[PDB]
Amino acid sequence: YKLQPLTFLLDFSVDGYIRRAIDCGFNDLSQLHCSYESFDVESGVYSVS
Amino acid sequence: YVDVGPDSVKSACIEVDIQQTFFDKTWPRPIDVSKADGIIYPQGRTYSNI
Amino acid sequence: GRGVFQNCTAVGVRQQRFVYDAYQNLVGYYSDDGNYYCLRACVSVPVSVIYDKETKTHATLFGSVACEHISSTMSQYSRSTRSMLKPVGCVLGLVNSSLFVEDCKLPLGQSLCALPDTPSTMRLAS
Amino acid sequence: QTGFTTTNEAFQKVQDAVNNNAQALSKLASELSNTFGAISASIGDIIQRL
Amino acid sequence: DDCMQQICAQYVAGYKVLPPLMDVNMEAAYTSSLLGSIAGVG
Repeated sequence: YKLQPLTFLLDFSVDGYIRRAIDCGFNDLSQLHCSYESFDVESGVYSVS
Repeated sequence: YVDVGPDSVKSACIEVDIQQTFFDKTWPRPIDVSKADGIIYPQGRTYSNI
Repeated sequence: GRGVFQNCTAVGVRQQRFVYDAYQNLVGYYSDDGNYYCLRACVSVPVSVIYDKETKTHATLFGSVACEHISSTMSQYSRSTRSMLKPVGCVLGLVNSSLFVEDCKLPLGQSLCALPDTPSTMRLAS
Repeated sequence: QTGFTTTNEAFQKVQDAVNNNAQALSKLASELSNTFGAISASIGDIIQRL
Repeated sequence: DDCMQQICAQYVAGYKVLPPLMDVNMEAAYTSSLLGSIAGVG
């Protein structure tokens, strides 16, 4: 798989290992996660680019 | 330059058969960042449960 | 940088020796030898002044600092000021002036803190 | 007496006020330190760029 | 001390949170007196 410069939302566990991630540019939903920097966003109607 | 070893003493290369159609299969294994597939850890640092 | 180390659990990855948190600031690490030292930053001691213009009698308050932790004419702190200002006073924070004056003696007061009113003419904490 | 955490608009107003002053203080004041300008962090360029 | 035993107020930014000017007991005294006067004042 190719690599390229992206922004991700990384979840570090207590032992410092990454077990969850999100890439902001895929699924308006994931843009919405990268904003708010959370894996849980409250329900609502959100404007998206 | 390094002592790799001696060059090949053989005078011919083994015969090679290309059959591309035998190697054309479909076993999709896409990247799934929901479980951190293919993540390069940040280089100089670590983090706690943030 | 500066900071205070401490024997401490072991979070992180341990192959990179530095563990940060959400920012640059470095919090915890794996020292050569094998221990987890979760470090803090060097702390300051806040200070305030109670004036009473009339009698020109002032007092010093160290907000939320225990009596034991600091001492008068303290020389363990670098502090910028040229000189200082002319005790069990930590009712709310350590204060360097006469205290525990007659309880019912603050119908109205300067109000150094939540409870004490500092009526001078000293004689604080009422 | 039972429901305060459960839907109660007034209880949320209290939490909003607490969050407002907490976010102002901690977030703004503590986070504009760290990385305002163009060099390093809060080092002041002592050891490097002396 | 609680910053010793591990709060950014003391640790880095000079910021200090001032005390409320009234301890919880005095505020409670005020509201308790009001509750006592409810029935009669109206």
